[PDB]
Amino acid sequence: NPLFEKRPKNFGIGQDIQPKRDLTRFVKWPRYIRLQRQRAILYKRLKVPPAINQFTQALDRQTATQLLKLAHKYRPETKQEKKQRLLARAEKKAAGKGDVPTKRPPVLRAGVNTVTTLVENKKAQLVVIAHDVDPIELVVFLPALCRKMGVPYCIIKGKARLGRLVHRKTCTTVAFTQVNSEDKGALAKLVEAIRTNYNDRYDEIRRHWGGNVLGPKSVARIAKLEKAKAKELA
Amino acid sequence: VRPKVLMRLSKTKKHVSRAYGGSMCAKCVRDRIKRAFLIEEQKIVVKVLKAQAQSQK
Amino acid sequence: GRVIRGQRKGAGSVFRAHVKHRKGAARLRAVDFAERHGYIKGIVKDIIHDPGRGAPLAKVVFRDPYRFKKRTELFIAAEGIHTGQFVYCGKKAQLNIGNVLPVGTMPEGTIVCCLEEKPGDRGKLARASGNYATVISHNPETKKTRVKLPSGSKKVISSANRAVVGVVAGGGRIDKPILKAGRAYHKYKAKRNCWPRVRGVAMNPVEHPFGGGNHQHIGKPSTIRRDAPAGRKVGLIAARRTGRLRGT
Amino acid sequence: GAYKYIQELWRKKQSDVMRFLLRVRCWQYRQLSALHRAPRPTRPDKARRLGYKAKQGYVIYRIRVRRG
Amino acid sequence: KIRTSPTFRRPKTLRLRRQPKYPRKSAPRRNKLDHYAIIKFPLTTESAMKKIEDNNTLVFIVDVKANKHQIKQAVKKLYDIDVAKVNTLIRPDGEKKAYVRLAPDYDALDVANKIGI
RNA sequence: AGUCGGUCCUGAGAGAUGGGCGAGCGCCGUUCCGAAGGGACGGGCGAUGGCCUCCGUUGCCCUCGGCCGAUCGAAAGGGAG
RNA sequence: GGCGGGGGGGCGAGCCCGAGGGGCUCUCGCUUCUGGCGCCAAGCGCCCGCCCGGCCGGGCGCGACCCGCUCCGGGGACAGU
Ligand SMILES: [Mg+2]
Ligand SMILES: [Mg+2]
Ligand SMILES: [Mg+2]
Ligand SMILES: [Mg+2]
Ligand SMILES: [Mg+2]
Ligand SMILES: [Mg+2]
Ligand SMILES: [Mg+2]
Ligand SMILES: [Mg+2]
Ligand SMILES: [Mg+2]
Ligand SMILES: [Mg+2]
Ligand SMILES: [Mg+2]
Repeated sequence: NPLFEKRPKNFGIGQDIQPKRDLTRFVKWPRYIRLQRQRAILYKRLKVPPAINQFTQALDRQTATQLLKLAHKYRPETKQEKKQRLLARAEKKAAGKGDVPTKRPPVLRAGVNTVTTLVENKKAQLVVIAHDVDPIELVVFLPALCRKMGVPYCIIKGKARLGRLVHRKTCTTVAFTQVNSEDKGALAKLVEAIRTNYNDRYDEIRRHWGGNVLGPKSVARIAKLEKAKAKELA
Repeated sequence: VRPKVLMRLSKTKKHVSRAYGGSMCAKCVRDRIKRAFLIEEQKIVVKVLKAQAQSQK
Repeated sequence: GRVIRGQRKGAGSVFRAHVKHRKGAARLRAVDFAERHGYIKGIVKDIIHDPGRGAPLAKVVFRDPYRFKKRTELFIAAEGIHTGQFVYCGKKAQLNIGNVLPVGTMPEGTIVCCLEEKPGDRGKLARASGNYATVISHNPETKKTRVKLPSGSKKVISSANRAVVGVVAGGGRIDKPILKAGRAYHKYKAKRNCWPRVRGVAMNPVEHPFGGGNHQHIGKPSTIRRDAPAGRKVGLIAARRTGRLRGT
Repeated sequence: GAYKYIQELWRKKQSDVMRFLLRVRCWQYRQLSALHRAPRPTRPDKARRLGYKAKQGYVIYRIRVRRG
Repeated sequence: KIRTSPTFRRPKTLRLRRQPKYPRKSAPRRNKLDHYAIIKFPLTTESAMKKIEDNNTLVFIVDVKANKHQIKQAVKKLYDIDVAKVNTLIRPDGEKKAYVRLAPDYDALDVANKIGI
């Protein structure tokens, strides 16, 4: 109330000092940041071939969650219940002389070769490809192979997100092979939607030449160059 | 005396009672008073002169 | 043969610069925010003799706009400055002696010194005692600038670089005949051992390509081109003309 | 299944799909130091037919030499 | 998380105190430099008895790895006599002759009898 | 021998890691292509032990700490008595 | 260590129509008579256990505008190797 001033500093030039401002863009990062920061840029400068920008044409956010709840219930046997199954049924089949209390276990397969055999022999029905396997060689033969075989495939985001339905770090590929009773009706409701983007437009995905995008500093330079060149035209 | 001697002496045998005690030559003190006063008056005069420049112009 | 004198310079064995008592290098302010959008206030504390240089050497105080700290930097003492001047440096610095400011904001005809080759290298051209470049013939677009360096060859430089206005003090130093060997000797004793001008004729066959012979004469034509190997580029290196000058 | 396809895609190392992947990885390594650890082999076929079994004990040191 | 310093300095991360699982030489390597191997000879010469009459100053020969503190510890712990100061020299035949002046109480003559010199 | 000196400090220079080069023992190099501070007082919580009043010891957390690079280099320079 | 874009601003004449008003299109910005000082926030808007509508210590925002793909300039498919 009585005697409190306000002292306004003027933060201009050659006077009252500067504050502790943002300083995120202007900091000397270590060498491992500036590599991994320029590297994401470097895809966006060079013209990528169409065989590797199949990634970033990804399955959208609504569909993949519908696909993950589908993939959550063919989760393979973890080693605690792999332990528990073998210890259980061996005693059950010895007490009741159980010849087959198991008909067939349906599960998705994990790994590339466990997928690539099943795609070459038409043995799987939906193929889920991770986004981020950094040796990209492990990918660019898949979307032409599922094209020539006719098994529908989807490019999805998160190599760890494929790992969470397999109890492993990265998983790269999951092939839905033996569908359940209550789940084939779930499957064809998706494979319609997955052919709708990928398989039908294979002549379009064959010629996506991404990249060749400059920096917004030089892009704003050409946009200002349009204005004066439009001032030639006006 | 020598700088390493100066830990021994008392804190009257090392300075003068004035403000800017052992550092300014007592003529520069009574010139830093006159200079810091006469410039700060000119801050106020120009601020209210240029307030009047923002008034009638 | 033996290794000649001019080849022996390149190891830096006894030919390194006598560099202990030198008082610091002579550069400008590194280009920061304040100088590119305004000017900043600075006071010349005192001006010192930097031995190995005949120019006097200024020492300007400042205030750091980001940390509470005063910074002491070393300009080149251009002519006419005295201790206690308010050198005001930046882009919109008002054109006086000592106020370093870019060449695109001075008019053509401005006699400057310590201007820069390409912007942000802190002062390279026309630094020695009594030299001056003069900005002429601006280019409005394509931000460039013709400058007459103290040779006469109009270099065109990028126009974001700054030049302390005025000539370097120590103008007309060399007008004293040194006139005795000791004063020749002391000048180069503070610099470096570049003094022994022992002529290539007086020395032997081995140690210079001129020497030998029973009479002190060269015999070999002294115009040796720049297609020469090292330890052969002696005499007048690739001279496009020779003899005493005439007119220009 | 796929180690034949990795072999054949890395075989033709002059086509567009691979000449990008070779040229970026040639940029990728040159900014790193002289000797360091790639955590896992970047040609997982080619390490495997030389003796790499992907378990503990086996390290990859990506290493750089000057031509000429 | 607004980093107002234009350097990326190294983050202070956790550091563990060393905890070994097992000893690494099974036993403490005992001190072989006890209060017996320090003080070898008491000196008996002409000058080093003239010290003992008129100066209250016992004279010893001490191993060179000892110092002025351990001589004062060894002379008390063997002879029950106090030490005022020690004055050591590396003698130029190799040993460390150590002049020990005792307290003003204890007598240089009676102690000289009891060690025998 | 605390007070005589070496020790300590930097000078011209000599010298490792980072990095570069090299068939190679290694050389170049001294702030250069660098995640090169392990310290702080104070706030905070958490533990701990004394006389659990209050102190004392760490755990981590908010804040500063140009680290202008290690380290050697004078028995005539600097250096308390 | 404040870069380029987009917003802020009449204490601006700009460049025009035109009645308040319109931004067609610009200007850049809050330091020049003096050998002074300057940092570690004032002030506001808020949410807390506090005392019946009070009292003590804390937290955030704004004060210090939004977004963005290279630290900023300088070259450039040449130089170089
Ligand atoms: Mg001559
Ligand atoms: Mg001569
Ligand atoms: Mg001769
Ligand atoms: Mg010869
Ligand atoms: Mg491993
Ligand atoms: Mg004494
Ligand atoms: Mg090395
Ligand atoms: Mg070396
Ligand atoms: Mg030393
Ligand atoms: Mg001395
Ligand atoms: Mg002394």
